[PDB]
Amino acid sequence: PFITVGQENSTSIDLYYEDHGAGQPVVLIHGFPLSGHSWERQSAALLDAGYRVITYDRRGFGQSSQPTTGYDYDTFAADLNTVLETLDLQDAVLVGFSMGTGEVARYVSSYGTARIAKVAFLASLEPFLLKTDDNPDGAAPKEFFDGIVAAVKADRYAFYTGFFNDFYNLDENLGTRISEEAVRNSWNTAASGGFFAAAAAPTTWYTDFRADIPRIDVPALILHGTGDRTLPIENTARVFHKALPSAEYVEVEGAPHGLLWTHAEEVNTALLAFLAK
Amino acid sequence: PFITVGQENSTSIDLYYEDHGAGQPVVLIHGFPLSGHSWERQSAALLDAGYRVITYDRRGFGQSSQPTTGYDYDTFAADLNTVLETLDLQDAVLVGFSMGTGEVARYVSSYGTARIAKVAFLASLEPFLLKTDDNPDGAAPKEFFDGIVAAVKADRYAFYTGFFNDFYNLDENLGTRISEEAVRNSWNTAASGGFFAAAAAPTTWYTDFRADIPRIDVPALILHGTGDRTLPIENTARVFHKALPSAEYVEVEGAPHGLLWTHAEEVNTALLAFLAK
Repeated sequence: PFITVGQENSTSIDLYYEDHGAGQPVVLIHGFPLSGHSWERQSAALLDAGYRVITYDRRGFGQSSQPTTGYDYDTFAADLNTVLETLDLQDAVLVGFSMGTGEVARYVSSYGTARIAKVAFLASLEPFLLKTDDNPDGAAPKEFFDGIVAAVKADRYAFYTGFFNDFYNLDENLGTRISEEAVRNSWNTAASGGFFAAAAAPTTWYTDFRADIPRIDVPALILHGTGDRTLPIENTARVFHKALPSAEYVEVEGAPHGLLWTHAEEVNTALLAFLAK
Repeated sequence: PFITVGQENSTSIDLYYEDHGAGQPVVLIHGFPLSGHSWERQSAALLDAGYRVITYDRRGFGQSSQPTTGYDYDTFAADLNTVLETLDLQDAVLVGFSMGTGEVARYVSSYGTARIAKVAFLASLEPFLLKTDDNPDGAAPKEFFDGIVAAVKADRYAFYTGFFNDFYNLDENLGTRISEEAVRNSWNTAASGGFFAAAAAPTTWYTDFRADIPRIDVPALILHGTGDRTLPIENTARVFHKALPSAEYVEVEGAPHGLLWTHAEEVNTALLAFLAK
C-alpha cells in the first residue's frame, strides 16, 4: 500500500506502508539500510498483545520511491507527518530505531504531540553524533562519516557486507542470535534500496537534535545495546538520558546495533512493559 | 580544468576552474591579485554543508591564460556568463570578493537572474569608488589609482609585499590571525599572475556600478570588515547598503580586507546562514 508524500519531476514520491491489527496504533520507523519489514519480530509481538502496527519504508528504501531529493530530517519528518495525517491516527505511539529516532524527535519538535501518546527511541542517534568544539560528547569527527559515504559510493553492494558485520556483531552472534539466512535477507533488502539514498542517508546521521529534545512532552523510553559498535552508547543513549531525564531508560547488555533481531526478546519485553503504562 | 572564453592572436584565452561537491551550485569569484584557491576556507565549509562549489581564476590571474586584452567589467562579466552557460548552472548563488563583487553586479545587471537564486558581496567595490563631483562618497580621485598602476609597473613583485601588508592588516594580524606562511602563499599566487593583468586590473576598480544596483532582484548579502584599509567601509559597504536596503548587511568588527582568511569563521557563519534562508 502507498501514501504519496511529494513529487519528483514527472513522478510522485510514494512511501510503501502496512497497517495491521486493531488496538492502540504503534508506528515503527526503521533504520538504514533496511525497511519496515525489519521490525517483523516486534510486529509479531505487538499483534499478539493487541496493538495496531503501522510500518512504512523511508523514501529511498524498501518498496518506497527512490527520489534523488529530500534526504534530510525536515523532509523525513514531513513525510512522517503526511503518513499520520492521512491515516488520521490518534493516541499513537512512535517507535524509532537508529535513523528512525531522528524522525521521532524532529516530528515532535516541528509538528507537536497532539496525535501522540508516547515515543520510544531504540539505538538512538540523539543528541548529536558529531564531535565538535561545542559538542565534546559526540562520537566522531565529521571526516569519519564522510568516509562511510565514500565507501557506499565506491561499491554499495560490497559496503553492505562489511556494514552488516558490525551492525549485528556477527563475530559474536552469527549462528546463535542471527542466522546466515537472516543476514542474506538483510543484504537483499539493502540492495533493493535506491542508489542515491544509500549514499545520501549517512549524511543525515550527524544532524543536531539538541534543540528538538526539550520539545518532547510525552512519556518516553530510551533503549540501547551496550555492544553497539555503530552508535556507541556513551555518546548517544547515556547523554540522551541526561537531556531527557523523564524518560524510562534501558541498557541491553552486550546487544549490538542490530538488536531488533538479535535481542528481540529483550527489546520486546522492555517495549511492551513501556506500552502497558 | 579549463573553459575557453575567447581568442587572442594565435592563442585561445582559457580560464582555470574547479567544480567540487554536489547540491546547489555556489560560484565563488576571487579578488586581486589572487585566484580561486584563495577561497579554500570557504570552500571547505560549503562542501561540508552540502553545496556544489565552483571556483574559477579571472583572466590574467592564477592558472588562467594571461592575455593583454579584455581587462574591463563587461568582458569580465561575459567570461562569467560563458562559465555559467557552459556548465548549465541553475539556481546558482554568486559570491564575489573585492574585484569579484564587480562581476556579480555587472552580470546580474546585463544578463538578468534567470540562472541565479541569490548573490553575496564580500568586501565590495560598489557603488562607485572614484571621488568625483557627482560622487562625493567615492574613496579617492583618479590620480590615486593612476599611482597604483604606476607602482605595479615599476616593480610588481615588491608592490605585492606592501599591498599584502595592508590587505591583511599584518601589523595587527601577523602571527595570530594569519601566519607568515599563508602570506608567502598569497605572494607566490600574485607573482604567478600575468604582468599585464597586474597593472591593468586597478583601472577597473573605479568602474561605476550605480546603474547596475537597481537591477539586483534576488536576495543579497553585503559583508564588510570595519578595519578594511583597501576598500574603506565608509565609501563602499555603508553607501552600498543605502542603495540596496533590502540586502542582509553584516559588518565584521576589526576585520581587514583579506577577511576570507583572517576571519574565516565569522565569514563562513554569515554565508551559511544566508544560503540556508
